[PDB]
Amino acid sequence: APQFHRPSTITADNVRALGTRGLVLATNNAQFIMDNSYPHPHGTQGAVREFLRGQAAALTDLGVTHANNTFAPQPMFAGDAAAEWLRPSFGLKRTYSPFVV
Amino acid sequence: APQFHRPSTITADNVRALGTRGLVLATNNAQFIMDNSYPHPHGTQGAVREFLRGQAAALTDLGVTHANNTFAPQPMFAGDAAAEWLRPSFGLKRTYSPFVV
Amino acid sequence: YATLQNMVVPEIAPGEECPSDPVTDPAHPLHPANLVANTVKRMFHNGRV
Repeated sequence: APQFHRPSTITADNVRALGTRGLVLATNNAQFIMDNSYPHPHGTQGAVREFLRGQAAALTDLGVTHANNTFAPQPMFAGDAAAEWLRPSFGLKRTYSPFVV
Repeated sequence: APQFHRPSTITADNVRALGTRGLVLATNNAQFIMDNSYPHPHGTQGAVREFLRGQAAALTDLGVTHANNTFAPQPMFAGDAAAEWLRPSFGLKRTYSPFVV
Repeated sequence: YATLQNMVVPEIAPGEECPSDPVTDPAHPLHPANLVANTVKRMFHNGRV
């Protein structure tokens, strides 16, 4: 359980335990006054590295809830094929809508 | 079942017996390591010659499953007609919609 | 030639019309359900025709 109003509560497990939708609400409904009695031991800028790693992993969560909605990531570029001595490799310009009915 | 990481495996009958849709994912799930322990007996250029003759023979098998979708192909150009001494040899500008409802 | 005879052709339903739109109809061969890596009807969609 993280609490945003203090520096030394946020860890890597505390960001990823809440998803993308819930992190919209709890950060928009947090405390204005920042406490400073016991800061983050790696400095107050060290936890900036600690939170935001959980965001790009939080759409890998939303990638799984939409794995039944989006498509498998095809290689966007060439050079990525198991056989290159008889057939070439394309790469899909992913202009398409990842969308499964 | 041909193995696409070995040149001495692919024959014409291994590609033709595999379907056209099954030929797509079989070439994409091969091995990145190219084996050189048993090359093709007609050389590495000859293994390219053997593989692609089975794909064009599979287009004829694809035309059988879509024979209830298109029509009989009319002769395209001049000089080919049964009775030529009273009527000429016609030929279609094939811009229509070959489609069977 | 190895990627001209390389495409995804779905079988038409019995009693259905021809697919005309790649965006909506999933039986269309240029639909995003059919756009596989390393193929030409997806290269019909990478270069949009």
